[PDB]
Order: sequence, then C-alpha cells, then structure tokens
Amino acid sequence: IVGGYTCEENSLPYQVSLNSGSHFCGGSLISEQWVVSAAHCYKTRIQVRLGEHNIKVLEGNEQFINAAKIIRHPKYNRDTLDNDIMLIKLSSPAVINARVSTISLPTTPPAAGTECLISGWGNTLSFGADYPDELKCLDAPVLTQAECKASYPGKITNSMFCVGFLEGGKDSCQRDAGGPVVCNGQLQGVVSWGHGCAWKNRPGVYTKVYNYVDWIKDTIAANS
Ligand SMILES: [Ca+2]
Repeated sequence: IVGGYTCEENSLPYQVSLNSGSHFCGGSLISEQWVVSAAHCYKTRIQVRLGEHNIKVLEGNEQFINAAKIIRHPKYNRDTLDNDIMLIKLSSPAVINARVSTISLPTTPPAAGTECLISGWGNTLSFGADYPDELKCLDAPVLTQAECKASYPGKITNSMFCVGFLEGGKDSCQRDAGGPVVCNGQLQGVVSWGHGCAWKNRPGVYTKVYNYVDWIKDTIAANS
C-alpha cells in the first residue's frame, strides 16, 4: 500500500497473510473455515496467518493454520486476470475473537464514489521498494466504470472494478494482492491488479466479489 497509514493494531481482524516461507499475498476471512483471496496467489501449499499486525514478530494473537483446500475460480484466466478469485478452506476452524473475525459478503455491488478500505503488507513506495512489518491501510473511493475502462482500454472485464485516484499518490502495490477492499462493512473487492503503485492513471483493479457470491456459497457447501 502506497500513500496509506499503519492500521490500528488488529482493527482489521478479517485480514490474513498468506505464507509459503514468507508473506506473499493477502486474503480475507469470510467464515470460521474459509478465506477469500486472488487466484493468481495460488500455491499448492499455503499457511494462513490470522490475527497478525507485525508479520515479523509473534505478538501473541496470531493463529497459524494450514490450507486444507485451495480452489481457484474455474474460469480464472492467468493472462487477463479475468475471474481472479480463490477460496481457501482452513485445516481447522479459526477461533473468533477480537483479533480474528469475519467480514460479511456483499449484498449489492458498490456504487461509484463509495468510500472503501484497502489493506495489506505490500510495497509502500512508488519509487523503489519497502515492504512493511506492520499492516497498512488506505481509504479510497470506488471509481466509475468509465474511468476504470479508460485507464486500461480493452482490459476491464465484467469481473473487475477500480478503486483509487486517477491522479495517483495512493494505491495498492506488489504483495497486497489477494487482500480485502471493504466498503460499508462488506467485502466488495479482492486486490487483483496491484502493480499500479500510485502512478497517475494506473489505479488498482479489484475482483467484484458480489459477482461470485453464488460460487462462493456453492463451493463452501460442496466442500463441507
Ligand atoms: Ca505477528
């Protein structure tokens, strides 16, 4: 996250870190046993780290749980990032407390102009790189679809929306992928195209979670 702020510790209790040795992607806890992330974050083995603030320091509220099932959307396209969404089933249920809690699925798509919260441990610089120890946050509005399409002509599919500032300065960046975009208490997005890194006319592109609610439900049911 570029141009954001350090979140209050454990104030985003749905935010998880995906780990394969080290942190490499974000995700969101949507039920005691399931996490939503980006399909491009797939690895054949993933440890989900919940309750984190500083990912380098065991602070005492963490839960480390291995992924038991890692399911990409079946229409995921690695090249275009169409349908860039994935579900992780945890090996044991998360323990719900002040520091580990779920985020509601959305009941409607988000309107342009809605204020959202994007978070993660990705690069915090537009020039060079700094990967933070503590979770970063960014408040940003949903952009109109025309602004999104004009930023990336021919590349914005029906599964995508943009959040940010066409002027640059505040955005997601490398290793925020997979993480949450939360608007009015609901998970509306998954960080998908997180290479814009706050450059002008290159806002972040996010997967429209609302378009996948039925797939999410069906997948949970099929693997429960
Ligand atoms: Ca920690």
